[PDB]
Amino acid sequence: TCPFYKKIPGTGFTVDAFQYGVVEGCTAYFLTHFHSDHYAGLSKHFTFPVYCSEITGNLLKNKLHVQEQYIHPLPLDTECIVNGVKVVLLDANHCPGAVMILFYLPNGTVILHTGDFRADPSMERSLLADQKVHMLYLDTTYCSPEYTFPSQQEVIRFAINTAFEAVTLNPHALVVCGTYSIGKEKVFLAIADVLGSKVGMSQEKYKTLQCLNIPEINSLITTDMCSSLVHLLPMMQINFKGLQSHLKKCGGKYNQILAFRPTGWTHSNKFTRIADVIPQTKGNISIYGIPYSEHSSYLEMKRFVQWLKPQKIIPTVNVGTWKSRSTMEKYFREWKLEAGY
Ligand code: NI
Repeated sequence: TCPFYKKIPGTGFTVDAFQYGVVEGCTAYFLTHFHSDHYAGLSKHFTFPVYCSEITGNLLKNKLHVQEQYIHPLPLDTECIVNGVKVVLLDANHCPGAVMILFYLPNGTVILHTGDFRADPSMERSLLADQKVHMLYLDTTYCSPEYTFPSQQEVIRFAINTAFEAVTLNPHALVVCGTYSIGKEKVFLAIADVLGSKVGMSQEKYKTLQCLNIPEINSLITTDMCSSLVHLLPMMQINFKGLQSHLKKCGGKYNQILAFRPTGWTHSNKFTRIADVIPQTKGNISIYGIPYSEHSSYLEMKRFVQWLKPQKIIPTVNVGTWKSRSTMEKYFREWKLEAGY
């Protein structure tokens, strides 16, 4: 049964609630972004409206094969009417096509649903700046003060240098990057770009990227592996046994892989900086973990919420245990008491 934190009061709207069957009363199903926890349940056999970004639309049409009529894409940053309710989609700074949704209720209540987001100061000068938000449905993935990580730009800086160093030291080395969903495309695109290459990948991954409205994408990616010295592999595959395997397949064209595993937070964030990172090494295969996050750090989230001063906050992540719920409320109270809302 669809939980109360996927439902928008005073509408027939639900958010990311595609895995329960028909939800009684639901006229419209919003999808914040194309990640499988959020879309779980969609298929070619959905015959209710889906509202989503253009980019999310493309992924629904081409990867899940939903029929063009049931996908309603909306532009961003545009006041739009949806069954006589004003809504706005805003960039979530998560993965490609990811949105937050502003709901303007008939009664005068205004609700923000973040989806998955990485909060940023640029959102404080968006349409959000213009009016009071009473309710906040919040991505709480990293709602705990241990959760720090560097900026995306810091990480991209690191990766670019590492890659360029080695390739200039040994020109028969291969860069590999792990991946399992959309998100984090800048890792492999920045590397490829410093190396004078396209990125090579499987046909299914190429198809996924061709939906994302990346500009000049045809000049950045290919399905021809042999021609490319930045490759993408399934994240499962980024280990010694699976890389060794892959080092064979290229057929004596490279003598060293330098792989990057973009990860979320890991406990080595608690003791080690980004400039002081190392990889695991079994012979000629070195695997970097690099903490490129597409979710708010604790401090980023804290700041966004303290600027927003919502009358009420409803968590969408880590809501499955009473301990997490109780812990999170404690942080929301401190924030509100510090900030005087
Ligand atoms: Ni996500």
